[PDB]
Amino acid sequence: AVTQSPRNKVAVTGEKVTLSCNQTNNHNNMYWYRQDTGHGLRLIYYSYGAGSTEKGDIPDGYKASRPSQENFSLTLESATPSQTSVYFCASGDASGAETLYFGPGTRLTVL
Amino acid sequence: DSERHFVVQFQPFCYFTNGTQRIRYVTRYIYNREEYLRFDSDVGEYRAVTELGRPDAEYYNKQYLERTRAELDTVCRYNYEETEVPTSLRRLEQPNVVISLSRTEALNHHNTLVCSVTDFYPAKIKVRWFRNGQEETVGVSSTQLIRNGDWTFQVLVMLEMTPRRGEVYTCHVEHPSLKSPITVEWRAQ
Amino acid sequence: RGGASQYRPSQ
Amino acid sequence: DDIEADHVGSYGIVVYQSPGDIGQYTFEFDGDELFYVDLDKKETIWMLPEFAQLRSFDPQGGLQNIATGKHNLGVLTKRSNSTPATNEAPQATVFPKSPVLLGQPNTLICFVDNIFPPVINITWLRNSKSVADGVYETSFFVNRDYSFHKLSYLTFIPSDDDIYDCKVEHWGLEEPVLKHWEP
Amino acid sequence: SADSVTQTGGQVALSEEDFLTIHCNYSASGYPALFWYVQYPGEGPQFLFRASRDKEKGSSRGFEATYNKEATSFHLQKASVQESDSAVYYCALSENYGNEKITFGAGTKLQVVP
Repeated sequence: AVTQSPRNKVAVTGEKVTLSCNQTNNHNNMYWYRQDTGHGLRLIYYSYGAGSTEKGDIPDGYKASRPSQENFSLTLESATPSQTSVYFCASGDASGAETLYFGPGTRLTVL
Repeated sequence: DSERHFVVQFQPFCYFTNGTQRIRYVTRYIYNREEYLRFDSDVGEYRAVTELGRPDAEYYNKQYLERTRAELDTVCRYNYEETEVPTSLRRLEQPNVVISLSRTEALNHHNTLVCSVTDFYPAKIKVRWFRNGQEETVGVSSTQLIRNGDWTFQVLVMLEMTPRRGEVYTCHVEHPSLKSPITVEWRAQ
Repeated sequence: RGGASQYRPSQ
Repeated sequence: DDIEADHVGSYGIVVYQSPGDIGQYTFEFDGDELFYVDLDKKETIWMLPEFAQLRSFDPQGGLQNIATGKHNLGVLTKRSNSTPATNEAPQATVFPKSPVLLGQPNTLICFVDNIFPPVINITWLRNSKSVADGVYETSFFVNRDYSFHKLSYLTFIPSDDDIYDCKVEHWGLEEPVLKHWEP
Repeated sequence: SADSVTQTGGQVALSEEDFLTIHCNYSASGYPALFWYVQYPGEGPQFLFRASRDKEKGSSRGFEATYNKEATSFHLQKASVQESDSAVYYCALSENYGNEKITFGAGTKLQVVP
């Protein structure tokens, strides 16, 4: 199972926000997506393994860290209203055309 | 024992014949230099090659069978038609051809003519020797085709001969890169 | 853009 | 035993070694190097620049498969009860790219075969002095016996008073081996 | 342009036991693998099935889609939906690049009326 922390979070513009993700699937790949009406899911950042961080399709305004196999965090240095969304974390076994196992999501609203 | 070194190798192979009319896809898993697991499209599934691969065979066939089989198309055929056709299979580098005499020229004394054929691509080529417009078949030999490493090859073709008054020796080269055969002449002074 | 044969993970 | 065909494409050869987390990712077509992915720069380095204008490869595919190499090298190491790799002694052969002509720019090629494991130092010596310029080398090419070969290039100007040596340093060799060459 | 997936507008309403179809067409530069994911209320998307090459059919729990390279489609099929099928369905793809970057569509909301 993939678990995200926190589940809910209200923040103020300019606040430093960090979302946490943990997976005990022993998956080498981990990803961070945001979900928004009209856009579906969009990849922000992903990792091929501990110490690796790869930019996704929309990295701007974000930063991530993969300090270990199990954990992968996403950090919003200076929160802006545009970052209001539902963030989803997923893990995968890095086998081509791999399936993703998603967490239940983190609802973030920037006021 | 810090000086113990370990390594793995993943070697994929897309074998093409008559265009992509026939393709054989082989995938080799290697530990140090021991192939322990292999997928072969002709076989149709993963097979343990050594005891080391025993633990993987079942898992690989249960997990990656379809995906691996499909790469014959999504990787092999796709790469050939979309990327090789416009580059590798299009590369044509004309050979440079020059002739040299092995020993100092002594009229009526045995000698060897060396035709150096260099910097060509692809590898398929044909070099012929002629004496006064007539092809020489005896006394002809050549070095091994050399792969330079920069997408060009070279070869040396020798002709044992005896220079005589007025003779003209010709090194003849045929290659896909040439609209017409290259001919270089060596004249007995 | 070229495709690549995927090195499959064990275990 | 060798499989035969008109063409052979190896799209994604992975070489991952420990200790030192050493990796190489390459594409080969008919024995030649299409490219290797520089894992630190995350850039695809093409042997023939003209090719990169008609085809490409996202280096990320290299990073992904290399990561799986790191994964598999660990599962397999452990599974083999840490059987280490057995060194081989490499062999060098030196030859010119084109016919040597006095004062004519040329290139000296050092072909090194039977390389295993794929870790080596290939340098040149001119008049017994190491050369630091105009030297370039290919990536490690795969061999049927799973050992490797590599080639190093040295630009030079043929001269009656110049001596050349291709030096090869490898763990399977007690001392660096020098393969001599003279015009 | 970057690879993308295009699927039916926004929301569709069906009655139980109706046949289900959710369209998905893709625009890809390589030869991608195709997928369908389902996102039930209060959960994250979960894998349904995949298809790696043309003519290959993926399926799971009654849902199925066939890889059609000619029409660049991967249309979802389901014989007779039930109320519990109400959720958001996502079409997605990964490229033969070895990238492992999975691109999703906009998603299609399905309301199966009681």
